[PDB]
Amino acid sequence: DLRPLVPLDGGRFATSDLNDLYRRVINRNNRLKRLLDLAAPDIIVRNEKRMLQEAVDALLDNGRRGRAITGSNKRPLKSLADMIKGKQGRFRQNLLGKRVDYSGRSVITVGPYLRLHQCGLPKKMALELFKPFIYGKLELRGLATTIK
Amino acid sequence: DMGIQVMEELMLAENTADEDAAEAAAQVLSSVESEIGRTTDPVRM
Amino acid sequence: AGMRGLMAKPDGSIIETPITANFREGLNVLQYFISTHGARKGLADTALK
Amino acid sequence: SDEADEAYSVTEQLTMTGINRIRQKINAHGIPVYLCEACGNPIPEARRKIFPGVTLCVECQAYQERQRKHYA
Amino acid sequence: NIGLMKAVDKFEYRRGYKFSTYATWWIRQAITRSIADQARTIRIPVHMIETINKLNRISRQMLQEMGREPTPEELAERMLMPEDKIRKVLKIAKEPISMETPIGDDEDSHLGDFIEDTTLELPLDSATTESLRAATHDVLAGLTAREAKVLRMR
Amino acid sequence: KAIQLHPLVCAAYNADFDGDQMAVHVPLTLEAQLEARALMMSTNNILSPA
Amino acid sequence: VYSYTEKKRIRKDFGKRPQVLDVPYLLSIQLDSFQKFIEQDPEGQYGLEAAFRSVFPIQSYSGNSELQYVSYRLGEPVFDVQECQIRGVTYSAPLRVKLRLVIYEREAPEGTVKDIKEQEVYMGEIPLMTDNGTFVINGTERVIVSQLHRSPGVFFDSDKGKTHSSGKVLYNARIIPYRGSWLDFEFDPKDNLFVRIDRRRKLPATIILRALNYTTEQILDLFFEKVIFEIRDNKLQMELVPERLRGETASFDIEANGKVYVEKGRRITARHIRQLEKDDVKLIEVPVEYIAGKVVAKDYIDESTGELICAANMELSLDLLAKLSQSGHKRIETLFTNDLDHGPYISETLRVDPTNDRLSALVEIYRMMRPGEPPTREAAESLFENLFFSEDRYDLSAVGRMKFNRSLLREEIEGSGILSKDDIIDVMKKLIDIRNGKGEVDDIDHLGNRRIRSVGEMAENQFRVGLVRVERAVKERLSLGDLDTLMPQDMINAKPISAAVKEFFGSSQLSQFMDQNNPLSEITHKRRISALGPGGLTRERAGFEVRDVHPTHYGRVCPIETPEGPNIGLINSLSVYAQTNEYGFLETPYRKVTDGVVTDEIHYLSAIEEGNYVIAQANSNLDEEGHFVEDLVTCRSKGESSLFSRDQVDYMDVSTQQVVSVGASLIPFLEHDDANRALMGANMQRQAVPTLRADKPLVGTGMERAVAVDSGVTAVAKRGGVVQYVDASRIVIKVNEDEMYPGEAGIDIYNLTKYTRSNQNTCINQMPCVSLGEPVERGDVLADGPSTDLGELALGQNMRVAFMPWNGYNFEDSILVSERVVQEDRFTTIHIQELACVSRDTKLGPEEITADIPNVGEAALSKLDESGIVYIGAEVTGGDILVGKVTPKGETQLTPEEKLLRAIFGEKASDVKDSSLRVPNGVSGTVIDVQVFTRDGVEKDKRALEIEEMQLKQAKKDLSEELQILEAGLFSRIRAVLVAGGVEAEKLDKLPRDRWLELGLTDEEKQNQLEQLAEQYDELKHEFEKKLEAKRRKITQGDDLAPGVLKIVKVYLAVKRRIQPGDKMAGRHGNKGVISKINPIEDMPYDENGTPVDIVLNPLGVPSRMNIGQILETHLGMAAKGIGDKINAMLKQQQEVAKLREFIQRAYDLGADVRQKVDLSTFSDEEVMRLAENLRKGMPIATPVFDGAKEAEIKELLKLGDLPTSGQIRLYDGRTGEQFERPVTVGYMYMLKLNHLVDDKMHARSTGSYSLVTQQPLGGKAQFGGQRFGEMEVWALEAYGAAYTLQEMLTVKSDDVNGRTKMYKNIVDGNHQMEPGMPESFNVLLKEIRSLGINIELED
Ligand SMILES: [Mg+2]
Ligand SMILES: [Zn+2]
Repeated sequence: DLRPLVPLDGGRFATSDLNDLYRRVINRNNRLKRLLDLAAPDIIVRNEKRMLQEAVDALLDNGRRGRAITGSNKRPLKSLADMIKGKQGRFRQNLLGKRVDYSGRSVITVGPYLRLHQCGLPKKMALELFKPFIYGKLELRGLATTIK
Repeated sequence: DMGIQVMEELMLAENTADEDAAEAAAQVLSSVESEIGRTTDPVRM
Repeated sequence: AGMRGLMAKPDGSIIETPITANFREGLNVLQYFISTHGARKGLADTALK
Repeated sequence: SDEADEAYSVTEQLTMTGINRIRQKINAHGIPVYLCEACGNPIPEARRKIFPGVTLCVECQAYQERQRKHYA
Repeated sequence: NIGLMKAVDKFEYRRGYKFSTYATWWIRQAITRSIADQARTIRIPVHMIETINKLNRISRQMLQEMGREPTPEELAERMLMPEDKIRKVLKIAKEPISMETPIGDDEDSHLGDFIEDTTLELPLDSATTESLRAATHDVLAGLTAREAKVLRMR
Repeated sequence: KAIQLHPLVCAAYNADFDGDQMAVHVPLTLEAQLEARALMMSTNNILSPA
Repeated sequence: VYSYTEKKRIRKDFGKRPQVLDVPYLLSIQLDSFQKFIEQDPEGQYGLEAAFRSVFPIQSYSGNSELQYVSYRLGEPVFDVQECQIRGVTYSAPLRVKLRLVIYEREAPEGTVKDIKEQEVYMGEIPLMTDNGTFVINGTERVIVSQLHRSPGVFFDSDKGKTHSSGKVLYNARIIPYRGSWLDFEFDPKDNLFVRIDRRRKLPATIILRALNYTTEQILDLFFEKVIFEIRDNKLQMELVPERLRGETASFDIEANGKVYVEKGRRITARHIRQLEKDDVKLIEVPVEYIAGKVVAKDYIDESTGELICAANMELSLDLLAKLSQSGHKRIETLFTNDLDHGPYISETLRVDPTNDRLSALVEIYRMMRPGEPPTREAAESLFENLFFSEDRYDLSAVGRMKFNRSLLREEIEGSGILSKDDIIDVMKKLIDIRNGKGEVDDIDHLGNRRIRSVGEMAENQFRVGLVRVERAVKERLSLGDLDTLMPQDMINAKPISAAVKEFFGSSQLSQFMDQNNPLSEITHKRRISALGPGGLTRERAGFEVRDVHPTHYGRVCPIETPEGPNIGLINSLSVYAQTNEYGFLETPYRKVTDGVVTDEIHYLSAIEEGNYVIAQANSNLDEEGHFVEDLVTCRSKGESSLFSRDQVDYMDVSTQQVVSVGASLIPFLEHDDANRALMGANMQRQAVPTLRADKPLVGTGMERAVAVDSGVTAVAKRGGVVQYVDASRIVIKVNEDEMYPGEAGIDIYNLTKYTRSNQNTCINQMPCVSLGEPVERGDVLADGPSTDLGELALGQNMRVAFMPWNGYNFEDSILVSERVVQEDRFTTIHIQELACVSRDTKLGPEEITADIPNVGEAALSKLDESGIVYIGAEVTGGDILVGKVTPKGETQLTPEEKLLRAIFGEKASDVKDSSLRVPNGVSGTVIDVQVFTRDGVEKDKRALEIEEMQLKQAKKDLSEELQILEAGLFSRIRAVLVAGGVEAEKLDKLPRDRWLELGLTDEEKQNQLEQLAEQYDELKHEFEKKLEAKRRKITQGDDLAPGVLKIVKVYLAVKRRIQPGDKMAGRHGNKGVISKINPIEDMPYDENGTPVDIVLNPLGVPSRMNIGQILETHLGMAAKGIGDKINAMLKQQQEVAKLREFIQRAYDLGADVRQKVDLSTFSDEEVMRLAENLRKGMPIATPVFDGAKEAEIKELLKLGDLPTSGQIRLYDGRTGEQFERPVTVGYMYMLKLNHLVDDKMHARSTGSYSLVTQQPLGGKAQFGGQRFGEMEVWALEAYGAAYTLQEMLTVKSDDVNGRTKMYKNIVDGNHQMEPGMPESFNVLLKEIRSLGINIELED
């Protein structure tokens, strides 16, 4: 569920690139096991070990040893290191500033009649921000039997 | 990767590095000046 | 009310033909086109700032 | 305020400093030389009367102006 | 290479056949095999890949001939399938789009940010279950230990 | 459907009314809704910290 | 000189410059460009013919199977434009190529033609351009914005400043060809020319001169001059030149014949040169020490034993001077150099040239180009001769070769396409002289360096790309010599070509959604000039030379109309009169000025040739014969304008709108606005959403009509005639018989577009502005679309604004709008959303659109019909069910006590989940439409046939109405033919009408015409027959949906937004402001007459934001409505057409010498009452941009009404009834309503959806996701000590999955307190770090 493969509209799934990278590591690892248990010509075994090493490094930090691979749609597959680092990474963009509930947004106008501690909040924008408090206060005052 | 940063053409942002990786990349450069047969990628090796 | 004085090209190159008009009276085509230079430089600069 | 309202201050600073450096380039004081500091010839009365405190003849000024035009 | 070792242990001089034409037989076999096996995240078996390939090969043909485009009616015509498994085949062939697709938005957003969550129960629907637990504990308290115990147990 | 924002605060926000928008949040808990009352309130903040 | 439907509402035109050149077709760029593209002209003109001539024929690599190109054709579209808009498919035209494949069965002689295969293969569908220069690519309407990219040619840039940190400007030239390798000549901080072929190492600059077989001697003869020394009895006298010794320092005492001119140290005067010419001194005697430092010009050798005494580029010295005098040499030629003007650069660059002869030059070039390879004579000479000098590889195209010749001041406009040694040498010469001061570098933001592409050129380029891919693949196929068994169909594909042109028109940075909330948005987004996308710079790279406006923009690109913000100066927009050259450059017209008279013949000058001539100014009087009236006239010669002699100018400008775009021409009083204010004004005007009913500007600039007609929203006449039948849906035009073709009688018929959603969901619909039996003329407006009134662009409404504070309700830039403005519905807008309900096929089972929905009241299904979908016309509010749909869901595994609550009340658990399509929250509009698509071979429900039956009935009933129209017209023409010669008077009309096609007449050519009419009628019958058949077969076909879905139900909703506080309104002068109150009418500041102002605007926005245009337009609008109030009073207290005509004639002259000569005596008495009715609400007033009405004209027009000359009125408070001190400006100002509507900006959320991977608030209601509490806000809350606010703002309200559902309980339980826990962002980060090799753990 951190590298998920999710059903979209139309049956065409959606996957994070980590599945591609884990798959490329796993195929190459299984093939190295195969070739090792065939007594294969050791130059081919060298190539398999080298490719598996490159795959593990694309998995850990792509574009850090050679050129980013690849991706399947002609764009550099992002790896775990890319999942942490970068301006659009994880330490920065959902770790320090994230999306927030109980919040709205509207065009501000002036309204010079207000006292300096208060601001006009639309009724429609306030009935959505305080729905928990309103449900609680309704169920408390007995005006409504239950939360439903 | 050591810094300076390369471009193609008030350039005051920051340095980011370093006294540890500076001489590291400088050492790698001095060595790679003699790296003759050093493709260093799988498909060509 | 007064005059608009001397415009300036974006790289600081002050134009010698000065807009001797204000917005109350007209601005003919050439003076306006001269002023658009510094206008767009200022606009683009506050598009970065 | 609006993007057209700080752009004004930008353009204002720009033309102001431009005119400032250019009318500082002019010379208003008086130190009558009566002879160029490059070619030694007497700076004529006319040229030395237009710009008080001129320090070079006409042609030496043209030469140095061109040289600085290339920024060298 | 693995198929080549395979063919080298199965190459025969007794037919007097040159090595390349037969080892390349085995090699094309094994390479197409591994392509059909491990080239797609959601593994469709090899026969499904062959079927989508023959569908595609009869699709380019039916396009260049019929002008407009293939269709499941047309393809079930030209091919020998029942007009519905061809439907599911052409549903199957498409690749999962990457969840890091750069979306056409302002924040440099990606396709992985808009994939909502269909398993979570909304906190109005957990506070509409704890309220129900409290209500049933009340309404069961209004009852003998016979009914209360037997209903909590049943 | 438009927040009416007190005129004097607009120098604080650096905000005029040419179409600008603002975000509203609700300080939920007790300790968080005495901080909007005691620290982040509009009347306690009339001096610029600079 | 006004047509019949042109004295309806005549606009009193101020403006004194007569118009020499009427505004061209505004959409000319797009339309004629694609007409260039999809065109059959078999020559060198670009298009598809060019692409196929380029890529074909194809041949095998001596296998000789030639697949050659024969011809091609554009297959007609299978869907109409509107059906392509509806059914969600692009609007293409199949592209058939009659291809031919000759099998070269080669034995002899030299591969004769053996057998041939001709076949017509299909390769992609190319999208087509509609009548309005726009594409329909997926049902959406798109526009391919023209691109402005640099051109092939040679460019000299300096790279001043930051380079080298010594201050020294550098100077580099670049030859950038259309196709091949670049070629750079770069100076360097030590002055010596270099070379750099593409981006390789910088070889010296003499190496290429040597590669051209130039030895050192003629090289130094090329780049330098010559100083001559000879022993004329005194030790190598100098051969002196007068001019060359200017501005020098006296290296010695230059004297002659006893005449002492130059004393050494005494710097040279200009008097010195004047005297040296006044005496004519050429041979002089000099010190022998002067020749020491100079440089020889040719290799001086001796003849004793071939002694190489000195070679060229070898500086002399007194020892070598002795060696030169001893061997008896008289000639001593040296490079005349000097550090001011004749700088030594070739000399030093030879002294640093490590090469000496040609072949070493080639070998060093080779080691540069393809290193590692051991070079040789043959390979090196071949590499050089195939670098730039072989048509196979290099191509200076006609654009590039024109630029190249024109850039070096050549007169040949077209030469070779490959570089010559002459060309390269001349580039280096011009570069050295740009280093010398002779000339200065070009500004690469020039409009003479950047040429313009368009949709008819970029599409063709993508087609060439697809063609080259398919040609390589066809070579691959043909190389395997299969057999004669195949014609050129299986070797050719369509996925490549179709895919290339598709990925151009569908996903590109230049193929954008067309803006549609205006005639202005459409017509000014089809005229954009972007510098982004393919082949041009980008917002990332650029840049500040490109953002700016060069002097060459005058008449070519609007300097005031550009999208400000991120990409400003990157999306410049075309001007009004700007065409494109034959080469792609932007031309603007100038009236040729002969000897002294401005000839009325206009020349379209490009941006490169425009700097040579003295182009005059449009604000220039003329002595009624083309004669300038002033002594010296203001022109602009090379960028800088100035006063030039009257008999010196070569051109005059056409008009004064020649420099402002179409957008910035609709701004009254542009002359008086600060330029950034007009920029913001044009941009905001480009967003004025249409209103319920249109309203002409009370103050215009005359350009509204051109902009509205040139756009496509208006429905305008193809031929004049009489309007035979009007209707809300259609107009019918009995054509004037003169404009009627010989056969096929016919009468035109225009089916207007009623309500339909723009790209912005705003409403599109057309109203007939002509009444039954009204004479139309050709090129006239019959239907005024959205935002146009009688064919005049009308984005806003003229509201009575008073410039005054009023209690803070317009504080920063708010607008205080009265309640009569929302009462009278003069800013209500109609907005047409489209919702859709798709019934896909989930694994658990296909979904259904049944109206049996689980857990819903019997009021919720009141509006749905039997099959589930909503009724048409059902008024809806937020939450109502538009399309009841239920999905398969089984099982669910219900919990405990919910179990007991279903076992008690026995209400079963339904095996279906509710997922019906319901109206959004807040939206409230009638359902004006419902469209149901189905998968092919899926049972249409009861209500998908109530649409197709009605649709077939409508189609056949419309093609019946149209055939009755056409047959009525044909029978009318037949009867007219029988007016004489076969005239049956009164029972011909009684006879059977079918017994008219062959009636008895004098069988002259009249009977020929009648046989024409009869055969036309029968062809019309059959045409309507097959029209109805094809329409039926298209209506009754299974639509093709994307895979997985069965039926899509679309429901089009028509909400009516009303203006309210929060919404953003704006004048045209960039005075924006959100309307921040709706005042009762009795509070509005009214005047002594009693009338309330409608809008109240802050006065303080005029001085700071220097836009006097807005108050000037307040005054002129007050004048224009005052001239309308008098007309209205005269029209209600009926006087007669005489006195009303008198006043209108007064008000219509009313100015200085203006070209609006209108006289109300050529007007029929009832032609003056239509006019007098349409001037009842105020007369329009034209005011061309820099040719407007001057303030005296405004005051005079005020005095003609009965308003105060000061433009100011005393006004009383609406509330206290007292009089405002200091009278206020009150006038009618044209106010637009931008679609920054508050009904879209306002949203809010408490608990909604959450993302799946990063469990944060997601939303997706557009947008139910919460607000982004970014990083600066975290710092803002760390600044206060608000730790609890921050903590809940980043754990309980955002991320922590247990704490949030646990706190939603606590909020409801009356307990405001949280247990925060740990954010799933941090849990994910721990899992990812730990999923590396890093063990990261949490120490307890
Ligand atoms: Mg603002
Ligand atoms: Zn001097």
